[PDB]
Amino acid sequence: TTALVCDNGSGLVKAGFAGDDAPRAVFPSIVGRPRHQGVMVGMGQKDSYVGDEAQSKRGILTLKYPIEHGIITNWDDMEKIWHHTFYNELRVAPEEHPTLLTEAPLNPKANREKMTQIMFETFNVPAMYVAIQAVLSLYASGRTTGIVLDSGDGVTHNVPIYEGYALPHAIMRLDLAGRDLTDYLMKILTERGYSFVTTAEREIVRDIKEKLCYVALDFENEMATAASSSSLEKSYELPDGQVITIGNERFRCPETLFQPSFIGMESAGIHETTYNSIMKCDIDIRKDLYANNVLSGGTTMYPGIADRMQKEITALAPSTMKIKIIAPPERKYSVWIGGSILASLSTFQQMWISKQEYDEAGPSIVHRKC
Amino acid sequence: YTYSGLFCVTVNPYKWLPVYNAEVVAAYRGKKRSEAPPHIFSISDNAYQYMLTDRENQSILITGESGAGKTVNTKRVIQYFASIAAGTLEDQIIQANPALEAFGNAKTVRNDNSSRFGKFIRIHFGATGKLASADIETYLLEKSRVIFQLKAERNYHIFYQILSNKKPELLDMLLVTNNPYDYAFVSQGEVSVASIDDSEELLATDSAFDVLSFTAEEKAGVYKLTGAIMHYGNMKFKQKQREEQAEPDGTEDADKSAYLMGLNSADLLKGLCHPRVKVGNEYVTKGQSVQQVYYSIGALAKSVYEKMFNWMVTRINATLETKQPRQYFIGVLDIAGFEIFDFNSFEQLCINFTNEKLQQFFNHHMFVLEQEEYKKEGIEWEFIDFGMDLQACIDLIEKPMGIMSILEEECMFPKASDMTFKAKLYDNHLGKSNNFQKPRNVKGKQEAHFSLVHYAGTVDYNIMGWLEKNKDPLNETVVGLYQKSSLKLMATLFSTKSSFQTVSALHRENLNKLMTNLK
Amino acid sequence: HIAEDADRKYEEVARKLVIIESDLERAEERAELSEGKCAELEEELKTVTNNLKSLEAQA
Amino acid sequence: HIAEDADRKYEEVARKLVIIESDLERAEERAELSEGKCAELEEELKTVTNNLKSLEAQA
Ligand SMILES: Nc1ncnc2c1ncn2[C@@H]1O[C@H](COP(=O)(O)OP(=O)(O)O)[C@@H](O)[C@H]1O
Repeated sequence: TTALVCDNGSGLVKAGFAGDDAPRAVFPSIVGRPRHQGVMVGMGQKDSYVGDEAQSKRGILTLKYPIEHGIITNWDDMEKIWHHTFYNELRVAPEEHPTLLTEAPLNPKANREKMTQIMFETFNVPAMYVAIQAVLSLYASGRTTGIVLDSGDGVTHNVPIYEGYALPHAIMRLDLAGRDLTDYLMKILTERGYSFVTTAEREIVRDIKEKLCYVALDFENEMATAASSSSLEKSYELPDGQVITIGNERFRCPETLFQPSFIGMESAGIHETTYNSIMKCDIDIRKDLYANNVLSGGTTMYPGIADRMQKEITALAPSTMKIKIIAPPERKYSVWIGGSILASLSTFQQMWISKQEYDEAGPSIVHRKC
Repeated sequence: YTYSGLFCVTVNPYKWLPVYNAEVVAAYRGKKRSEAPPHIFSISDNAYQYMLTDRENQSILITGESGAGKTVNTKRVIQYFASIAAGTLEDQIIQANPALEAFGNAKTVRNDNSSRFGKFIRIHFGATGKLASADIETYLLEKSRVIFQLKAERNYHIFYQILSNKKPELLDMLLVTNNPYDYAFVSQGEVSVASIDDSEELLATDSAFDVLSFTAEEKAGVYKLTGAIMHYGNMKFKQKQREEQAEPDGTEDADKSAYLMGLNSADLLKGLCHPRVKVGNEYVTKGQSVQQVYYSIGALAKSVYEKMFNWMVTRINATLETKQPRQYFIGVLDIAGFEIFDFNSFEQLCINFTNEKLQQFFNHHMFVLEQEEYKKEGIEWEFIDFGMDLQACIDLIEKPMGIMSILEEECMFPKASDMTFKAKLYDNHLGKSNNFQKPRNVKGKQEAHFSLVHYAGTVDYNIMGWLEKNKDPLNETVVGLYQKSSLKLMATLFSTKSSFQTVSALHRENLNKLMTNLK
Repeated sequence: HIAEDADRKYEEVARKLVIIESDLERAEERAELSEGKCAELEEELKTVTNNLKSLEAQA
Repeated sequence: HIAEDADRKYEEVARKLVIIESDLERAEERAELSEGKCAELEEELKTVTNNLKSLEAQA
């Protein structure tokens, strides 16, 4: 029997069947509730909308993400999202399918305990399993060695692997991702006059970010160039007409990944935490880590991010190593692709957590063994 | 002629004998097998009686990898069936048979005309027992032969038949030379066998195309398909400078192929170099290493050849079909036999597994018939099923932890090597299976890597190169390119909310399909 | 008659306008993709030239 | 009234179409010129890579 792969993420649910090339259902991980009165008697108003139905009706709803920084902070909303994913998007019965969920590294244990308890009780999956996103990304990249930099909507983390062995003491987790860049852009757009305060307006700004922002190779002279001429200015049209034009914001928004002090954080840029995670590894494997930086996730999709990353790491590493940033063109779904590959392996069918093991050991089995 | 329990062992006499003609011997009418002399015509008459008295389809399974004796026996039995339930259907069958001879036959190291597919002739009878039109059915084909060939062998004749430089109109329409060593998909083993001429083969095939309903397009288009498959063999690509992406170097063969199939050169090159997926409700490109694109090219050629073959099968089945509504038929299952060569490889594993299934099937049949006979005489005697259990343990290859299962598992596993594959095999089966054993490689022979105990002895295999044999990641972008081509034959082939296809999977499923067809 | 004829000719010209805008944005995004990559690899060329010079000193 | 209104505004629409078509042709020129310059640039880069690898072998 086929299995389900349900990479959750903090901004997008990507589900599908183990053995496909791409996720079958990709929709926002969002729950909307009506905000206004409701006067038309007989309209049949729902209590809440999920997925991308809540996205087209977003004008009258208040949107909430049930996952903040990789952690599930609203379990009823997460249950709604899973119910939707199973019954309306994939149109299956969860009782007939093992499910491979995914989770960021180095986040609380109650998260996985609640995941597995929810699955086994309110969905009656025959078996399940909770992988780590970076490992699956490496599976999808077709490698067994490399330091993968995953950057989605909630959390950015490095995991260095060698020959299929993880270095759990060198795993570095950072908490600025797509959503903090969206908020920084919402804050930077006000200095031109545009004011986005609603959650629907946050979605609008997210789309502006996904369409017009890029990473400058050299930040300072890019700033000076944008100051001198006006060739960097593009235009965007809100969904009511009323075009807006942005200039240096285009590269000031994603630059925060390399100077997290823009949003008042004390951490270092992603280049520097990658270098530190490498320099925390055994001196023999780091020459092979330098040449297998695997970029993953949506927040790594800016134009020019691989070149800036390579420039920075080359400036940090010794002048003899060969820095290679590996950025596939489909790197936004690498975690799901690797998850499907993993759940399709024959030697994996003993790694599931069967219903009987859960019935014997309680929800605590998820990390105690698997 | 000889009876063997339930089989019928006959030997090719190499000598004309009136033991078949005239009907003076074909007087077996009405008799059983046990009373008359042991002739296969008595078997055919028994098949007639059974199909008429039970309204149940019947099956004829002959061993076929013997070079001759297969041909003459098929001919004589089908002639018998023509006689009993009476430009005949036998003439009709042997008219277009050069099609199958040129597409599904090649020089094997221990042969010179070997059917690399299964021929299952369905000769139909009226509701009361008068012969109707007969439709033939084909099955799984050793299509890995399209790309890869061992030493001292070659792939399907049609390539060399065309390459015989007989009709320069073809060799110029396909922009192709006559040197076989310039096209890789055929020049791996031997380019020609001196035991046969290719000009007469080309002429026989032309005659077959003529007697068939093929037009100028239904002949030149097939020639174009074969030429394009051959021009695939020397498509060359390089990594994009400083980065990991296949980039073309020279597009002459691309021009040839785009002109031939009715495609665009740029569209072909990019769709090969930039696969695309349907992600939810969106489209995104995929990057590719060179080897992945070469896999795509080989899979494309294989699928082209396979669907062309199947379409010619349907065409022939139509051309030999015009008859009133029928009910019953007799199955004539021709099949390759077991193989034990001095260097066994993956294709041999496939064929041996097929024959294993067929032999277990026969054993089931003989088991149930013997059990019936023992119940008949009130003879109380029960035993473990001879038909299934003794062989159910040697089909580890099918259990989704066995040999071929682990094979696909490694095909999906990154950086998988034949050494890693051997390691996994030994982990899963060494010592935990009695049929799985280590080969006895004594210096003086080629090395094997594992040994299985089949019913035909203990067989040894060499696992070198099997990932290349099993991987079939199909490129749906070029599939869409095909489904629009101007070459109408291409569209007729590929008319009718991917990256995982393995030759093992399709092979196994077609085998199970044929098994259900039999049972 | 005049009004509807005008409206229909206009709407066809405008539905060609929309595809012209789409092809314009495609052309400019391709051009900026290009130029950005080209200046990034120009920096790469600068690096490799500096390495070439240091290597000449080594020779 | 409605007919002449549509007439005027959609003639202005055709004017914006002239603008967008002009800028589209400009962007096609920009794209082709940039890709040609950047093919020259990629020739420079492949050549200098050959240079550096050969020369560092010698070094
Ligand atoms: N083309 C793009 N360019 C820049 N950022 C993008 C792009 N596409 C998505 N993103 C960012 O990626 C985030 C979603 O990425 P994803 O990997 O799906 O997150 P998760 O893994 O948490 O589901 C969004 O917050 C968005 O800001």
